[PDB]
Amino acid sequence: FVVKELVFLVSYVKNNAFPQPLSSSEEKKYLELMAKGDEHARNMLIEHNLRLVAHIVKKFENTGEDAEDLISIGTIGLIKGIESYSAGKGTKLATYAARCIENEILMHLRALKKTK
Amino acid sequence: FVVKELVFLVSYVKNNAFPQPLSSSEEKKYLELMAKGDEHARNMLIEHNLRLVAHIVKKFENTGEDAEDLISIGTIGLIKGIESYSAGKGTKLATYAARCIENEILMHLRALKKTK
Amino acid sequence: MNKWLDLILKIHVHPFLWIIAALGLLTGHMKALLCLLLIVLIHQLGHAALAVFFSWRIKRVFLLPFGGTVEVEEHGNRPLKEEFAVIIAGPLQHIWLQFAAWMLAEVSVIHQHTFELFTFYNLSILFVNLLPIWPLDGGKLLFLLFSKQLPFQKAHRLNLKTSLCFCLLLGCWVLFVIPLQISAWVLFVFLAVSLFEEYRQRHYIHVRFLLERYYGKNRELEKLLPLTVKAEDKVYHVMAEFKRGCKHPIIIEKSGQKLSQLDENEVLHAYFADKRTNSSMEELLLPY
Amino acid sequence: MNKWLDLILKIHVHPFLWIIAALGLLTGHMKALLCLLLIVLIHQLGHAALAVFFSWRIKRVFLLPFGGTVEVEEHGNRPLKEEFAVIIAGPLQHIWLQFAAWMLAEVSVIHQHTFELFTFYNLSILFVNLLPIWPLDGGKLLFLLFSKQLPFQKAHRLNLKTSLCFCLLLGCWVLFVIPLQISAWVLFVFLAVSLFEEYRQRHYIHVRFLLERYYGKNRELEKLLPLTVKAEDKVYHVMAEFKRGCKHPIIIEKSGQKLSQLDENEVLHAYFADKRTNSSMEELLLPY
Ligand SMILES: CCCCCCCCCCC(CCCCCCCCCC)(CO[C@H]1O[C@@H](CO)[C@H](O[C@@H]2O[C@@H](CO)[C@H](O)[C@@H](O)[C@@H]2O)[C@@H](O)[C@@H]1O)CO[C@H]1O[C@@H](CO)[C@H](O[C@@H]2O[C@@H](CO)[C@H](O)[C@@H](O)[C@@H]2O)[C@@H](O)[C@H]1O
Ligand SMILES: CCCCCCCCCCC(CCCCCCCCCC)(CO[C@H]1O[C@@H](CO)[C@H](O[C@@H]2O[C@@H](CO)[C@H](O)[C@@H](O)[C@@H]2O)[C@@H](O)[C@@H]1O)CO[C@H]1O[C@@H](CO)[C@H](O[C@@H]2O[C@@H](CO)[C@H](O)[C@@H](O)[C@@H]2O)[C@@H](O)[C@H]1O
Ligand SMILES: CCCCCCCCCCCCCCCC(=O)OC[C@H](COP(=O)(O)OCCN)OC(=O)CCCCCCCCCCCCCCC
Repeated sequence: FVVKELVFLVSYVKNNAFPQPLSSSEEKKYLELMAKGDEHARNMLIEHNLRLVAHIVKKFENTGEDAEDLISIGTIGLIKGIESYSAGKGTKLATYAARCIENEILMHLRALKKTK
Repeated sequence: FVVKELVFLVSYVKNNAFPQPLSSSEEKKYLELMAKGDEHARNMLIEHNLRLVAHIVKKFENTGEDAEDLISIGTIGLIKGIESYSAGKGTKLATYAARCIENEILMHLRALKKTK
Repeated sequence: MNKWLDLILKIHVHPFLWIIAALGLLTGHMKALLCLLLIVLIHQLGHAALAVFFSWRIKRVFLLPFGGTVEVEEHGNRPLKEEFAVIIAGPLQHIWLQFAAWMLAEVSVIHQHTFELFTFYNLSILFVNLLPIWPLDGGKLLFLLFSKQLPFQKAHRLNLKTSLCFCLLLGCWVLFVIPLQISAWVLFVFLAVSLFEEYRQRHYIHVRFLLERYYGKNRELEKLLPLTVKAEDKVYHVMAEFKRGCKHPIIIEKSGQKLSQLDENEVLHAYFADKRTNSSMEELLLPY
Repeated sequence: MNKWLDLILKIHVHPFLWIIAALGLLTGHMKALLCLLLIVLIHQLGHAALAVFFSWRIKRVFLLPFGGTVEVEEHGNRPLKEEFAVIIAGPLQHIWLQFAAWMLAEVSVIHQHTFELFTFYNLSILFVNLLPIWPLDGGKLLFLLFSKQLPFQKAHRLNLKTSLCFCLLLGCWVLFVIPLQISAWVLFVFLAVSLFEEYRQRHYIHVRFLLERYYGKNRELEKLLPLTVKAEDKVYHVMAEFKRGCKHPIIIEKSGQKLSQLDENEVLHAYFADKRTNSSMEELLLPY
């Protein structure tokens, strides 16, 4: 019938899982509100800065463990890093967060080695 | 019979209103020519830098002021600044012209406010 | 809403679309291209306009070669009401386009061929962007219906399974009937690739949902639904069965007998803040 | 011998034109692309030859997908003759092109249908390049005709209004009567965009005109035109009536009484150098 002469088109909303990194101004105001005190700022910052967990887990393969536990350790270490962040150390926030995530993964690996 | 076979196309001249910025080498020659005594050099120097008038006047808009007076004072300020510019100090002419026109428009606005 | 104007002036276009337009301009297919572009642009603009109303983090509206795409940023961290409202922004939009086409045909601005062509293309795109697939609005309605009486993780698992089954059915139908019409093949490839992507991103989606739940702000507090669980599993296995937009008073069963009632706040805070992510749930009765 | 070298090595082409040309070469349309390219190039060089002869300041000879442009930096900068000798040189190369064609094809060098197509496209371009719409070519001739008997502001307003009304007529004819004809829609869009851009800068042209008027030193003095105004008129209003290429002595009228004639250069110098503006003729009559 009409199947011979047809065109198929797509119009959908694509939901990203990892938001793009945020520039200095908005993260500066988010940290200012952090100093004022607000949990929504924490939620927004951790949401926008979740890509580092993905990078660390991707480069930390060949270990033989699961994925859910690694992601949970990554995100809890990220939370620990953000709540302990200080602007006087003299280094980028991303590098400090990556160091914290690596430290937490190493702690988990040492704990697993001790248990095993 | 004839329509649906015409290729309209255009061929015009596109008379612009904003000349290109002058180079970094012809400026010294133009300044020397003006120093020895010339007027076409002054015309070319005050016509090449007309976009600054637009740049500052656009910032001062939405203040209940007509464009005629704003542009008139802007051009007057630019001609006053170029008329009394000294190259001994050493600074890009754009910043000097911008400061001159901004000061002139601020003075005119203050005078108008004092009149009211 | 000047963000509407910002988005409409921030509409990207894929480079292959220019080549398609060039091929369609020297051959004589401008009417079909204009109709399809108009329909897709109206769909995308309606979606973006209704999404801006709820103040989401819209990135950009761009036209890839074989359709359109709105880059919504928030995935699985909102009450289902606005999600269900925004998804229906396009299936409830072709109606007024059809009405306008009818009026223009009646006033005789357009003759009696372009009207049929436009109606055919409109009622084809409406029925194509409704199939029970993920993506396409069919999935973003069936999955929302699923997430009303089922846990989020189970709902997502069953949604992706059904999407895979229906995609395989469509692929088999296309291979059996039409061995041509490249549009079907490119649609199938797109469906497979996107299904793989949202199969791979499930862990991060779930973690995002859980973290958003923990940092809640009492978003339209709905009725409380209990949760009876034995005290012999892992805490990550008891937090999994969380419904959408509901606060759960956790009831624990010690050897088949009720022991204590705990709110989600204390257990989830002990899981995240107190770093007891891999110990147990039983010792959370007496943390100190 | 050296001036035209940069004009030769300053040709810029839009990438979309490259894509269109490549696809037209691919899909049969080879006999048509060369004709249009040759006509457009000849017309553009005809425009540029007179401009470079008058020692103007050109920028770039572009090639849009729908035509060609030769951007110059002289608006209100040169007298009527200088602009006319360049504008008329556009619709004056098609004559010698037709003279060459009617002798080359008649001696039977190539074929008949090629000559027929060439003549069709050439005449179509020639009669499209003379619609009284800004900018095109006929519109600028109409603007020149107005400017010679009207004040500059009056000419620049009446020309704008006439171009606007003709643009609306063309848009109505294209949208409501003629079939699709994408080459007409693109023409209408380009005309509307250019007209709006010209309207948005209806103010800097006047100040450029006055500024150029300030620094004319014995610029081939011409007809002296008495001008008379009242005494309470503002300085800007009396300066608004300055037609191109005319020196205007000013006669002030103090409600039936005239004090003394004032030179135009005196008033203009009072405007710019002495900054004695925002006042009436009484202030300029009695200085510091
Ligand atoms: C700066 C340089 C730019 C150069 C651009 C490309 C240059 C090539 C121009 C391409 C173009 C005009 C398009 C111009 C749009 C561009 C506007 C830009 C706007 C940018 C946004 C000129 O193409 C002409 O080339 C001539 C050479 O052969 C031919 O006419 C000569 O005439 C004889 C004498 O009378 C001679 O004796 C003889 O030799 C030739 O027959 C024809 O091919 C044609 O007239 C092709 O137009 C197209 O129109 C449409 C419907 O009209 C046609 O579609 C289909 O036609 C039927 C057949 O499929 C289908 O059944 C139908 O379904 C469909 O309708 C196309 O087919 C094509 O015709
Ligand atoms: C951002 C939007 C992007 C949209 C893209 C372009 C959208 C434009 C659609 C383009 C397209 C559909 C193909 C879609 C595939 C694209 C998939 C995209 C994947 C990207 C990777 C038009 O399809 C429709 O266009 C309509 C235009 O009028 C016409 O319908 C009519 O309209 C009114 C007039 O009568 C009436 O009222 C109405 O009753 C009619 O029905 C018909 O042409 C047709 O119905 C292509 O046409 C296709 O069909 C035929 C030609 O006929 C071609 O067959 C060829 O024939 C020989 C001659 O070469 C070849 O020798 C042969 O080999 C080959 O078999 C196909 O090959 C293909 O050309
Ligand atoms: C933003 C767009 C407007 C809202 C969308 C509503 C949907 C429009 C439905 C009309 C039929 C489908 C049209 C698809 C193209 C087509 O196929 O046009 C084909 C017809 C050809 O007419 P004919 O050859 O049959 O005439 C036969 C003569 N004997 O040209 C049209 O009629 C175009 C006129 C209607 C288009 C809307 C005009 C809007 C005016 C204001 C502009 C605002 C921005 C517009 C941006 C383009």
